Amino acid sequence: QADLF
Amino acid sequence: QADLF
Amino acid sequence: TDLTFRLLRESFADAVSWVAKNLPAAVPVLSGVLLTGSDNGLTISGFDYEVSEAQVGAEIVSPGSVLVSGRLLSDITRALPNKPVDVHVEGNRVALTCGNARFSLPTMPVEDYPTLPTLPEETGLLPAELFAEAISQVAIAAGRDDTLPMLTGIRVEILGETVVLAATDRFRLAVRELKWSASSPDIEAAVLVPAKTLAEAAKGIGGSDVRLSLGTGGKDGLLGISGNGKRSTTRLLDAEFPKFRQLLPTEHTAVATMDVAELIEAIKLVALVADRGAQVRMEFADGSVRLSAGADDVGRAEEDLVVDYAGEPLTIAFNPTYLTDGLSSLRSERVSFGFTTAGKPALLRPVGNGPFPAVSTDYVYLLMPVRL
Amino acid sequence: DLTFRLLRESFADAVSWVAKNLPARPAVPVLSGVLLTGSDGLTISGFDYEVSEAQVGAEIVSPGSVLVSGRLLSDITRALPNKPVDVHVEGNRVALTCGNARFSLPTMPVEDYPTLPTLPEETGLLPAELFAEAISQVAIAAGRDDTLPMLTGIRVEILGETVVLAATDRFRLAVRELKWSASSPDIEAAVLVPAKTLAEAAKAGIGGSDVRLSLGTGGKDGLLGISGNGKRSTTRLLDAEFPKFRQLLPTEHTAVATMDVAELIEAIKLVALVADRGAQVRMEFADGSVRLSAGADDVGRAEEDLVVDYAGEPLTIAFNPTYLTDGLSSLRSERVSFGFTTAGKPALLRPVSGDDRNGNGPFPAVSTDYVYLLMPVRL
Repeated sequence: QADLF
Repeated sequence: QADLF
Repeated sequence: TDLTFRLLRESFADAVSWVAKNLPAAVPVLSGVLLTGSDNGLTISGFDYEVSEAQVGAEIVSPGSVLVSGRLLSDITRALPNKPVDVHVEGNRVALTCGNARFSLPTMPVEDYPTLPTLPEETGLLPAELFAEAISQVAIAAGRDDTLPMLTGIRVEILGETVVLAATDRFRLAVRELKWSASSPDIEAAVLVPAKTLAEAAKGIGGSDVRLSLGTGGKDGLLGISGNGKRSTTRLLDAEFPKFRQLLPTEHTAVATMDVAELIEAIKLVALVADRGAQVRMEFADGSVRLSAGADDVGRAEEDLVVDYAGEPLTIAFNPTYLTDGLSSLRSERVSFGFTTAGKPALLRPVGNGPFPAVSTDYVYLLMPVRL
Repeated sequence: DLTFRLLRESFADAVSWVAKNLPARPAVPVLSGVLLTGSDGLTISGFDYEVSEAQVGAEIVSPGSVLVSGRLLSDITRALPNKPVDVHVEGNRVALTCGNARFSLPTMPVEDYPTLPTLPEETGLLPAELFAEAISQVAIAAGRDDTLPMLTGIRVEILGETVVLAATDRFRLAVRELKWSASSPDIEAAVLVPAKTLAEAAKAGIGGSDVRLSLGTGGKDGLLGISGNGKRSTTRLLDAEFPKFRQLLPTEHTAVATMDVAELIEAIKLVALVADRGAQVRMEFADGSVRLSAGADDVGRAEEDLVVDYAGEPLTIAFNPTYLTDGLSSLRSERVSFGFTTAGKPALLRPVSGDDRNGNGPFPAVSTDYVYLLMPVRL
């Protein structure tokens, strides 16, 4: 799961 | 609480 | 080519669900469910200490058997859209196609699956509604703690055309008598069926009829349950059930008739201040009862209820959950309360001066009281 | 001492709205209690880290205040029959009589009860339905971990008649724009309201008709009020910094896809049953269709193709099934518009109502009131 910031 | 037997 | 068939989603998901209900969360194969195509239809089987088999209609392209995950299959079939379901066994995997959806499920060796037990000879049959209502009635009073396995079952006594069902947790006794069609007559036997499994098989209202299998002139070590194309067998408990016919009082010193729903809601309201839900106190006077619960540290609750009362006034306390359990299991509008003393049990049955006799009713809920 | 009489419906409604904002704990003698105040109506007050006040009409025989168990009182009032309720304080106990029922409840010291804050000036008011819909829309994406308090709030930006609500957990961003009736200028302010309290106040019975927010005028500190139907709750504003979310939104998408919300949700629920610990669901976008896949060969493989209105180059992207269904449900529309740039960049979910419409080249992001931006998972 990637991150927005 | 009482018991029946 | 192995098993290939096509059938509707509703029947498949309901059958797989009914079989999967009896599958606990010992071996990988024990967690699987067996699908068998035959010229008659499709069979869904499962086995642990209790067996479940469901026969449904299907279009069998090729016959055979296969073993798939029971919980997973019930989840898939429950969550599928309502469309014809196409199941085709390819090698070691199963291809399930419903509408736009396609599933590839791995399989387990069918040879390693145990052989299901054969149901004993049919002892008799009774309507499904009566079976579900009776087992739901008596099952509520059975013990839920396996520490005392003698209390965890439902006693099934069959004398000829009459059947008696009893269960007790030591604090309450529920007895239900009913009539069924027995084949053949003069059969007298008594066994102890585990309460949980019998309650699951009852909770089995088809409609039409449910058939119980023991075997007529001696009883097997298993109990079969059959109907609506569904067959389940449970292993009987070898423990000893206490004698419940002696515990029932013949006559009562005081009798009180009340409304079940009003009393149940009243118990729910007054029990909110009870200490750890301990007990609810009932003060019976002429024409009225007073429900009270709780202590001064948490709070005190008081409610007066209209009663049809006969005999000397008496004060008795019960477990609120047990009392509401009995009142709910009565499945009637009004309740008949037998009372002898405040330390002796009370008789609950569905609905001048001296003692009054106990009327004969099919169902009876006997509840022990609490100290004061 | 305090004595009053009022109907069961109003009493239980006030105590219910106040009790819906009270989290829990037994003792905790003062903070777990609720305050009943006769004056000239009846006021029901509670405080945890947010305050709740409900004013209802009642016949005050004698005025005063009293403190009783909040959970116990809410249970009693919820379970009472519908009859006039008579509350009379006797010494250190409260006598509650409704119909045939009589309760004697012990009391907690009133002297130890804190003074509740006064709500600030009215900033504006909006319909209750719009408030519940918007707060339920943006609140789903807020962070649940207090370790990063910047993510646990809802960003409330007010420019004049327009209000913007944003919240992000770092994995998803929900932004909702709406119009309301402002009583200030030209009201320009931005605050960070804790998401849990705003969501609880929204999901409750606050209205009534319209909901009024109190800041109140020109920014503001330190609290936000919520008022209506004689019910007032105030939350302390978070002093943390909300990330800039207007920059995180993509301007143009390389591929766009419009689908049916319900069909897609049921498809995700169906394919996710074989997912590993519910990890991820794969979406393979092709012309006219997307292919949902999940799970491995050890548990099982699920595959479903759905009809899509697609534009741009085919791309394969994976999402968290719970996050995607959260967005689709929060859209509250029949159809969903999916923005896509790459498989590592976020996807834009926008509501599409029932009917609507470069070719190869890129497509702009349309302006919609609500937007759900979701980050993908590695394939």
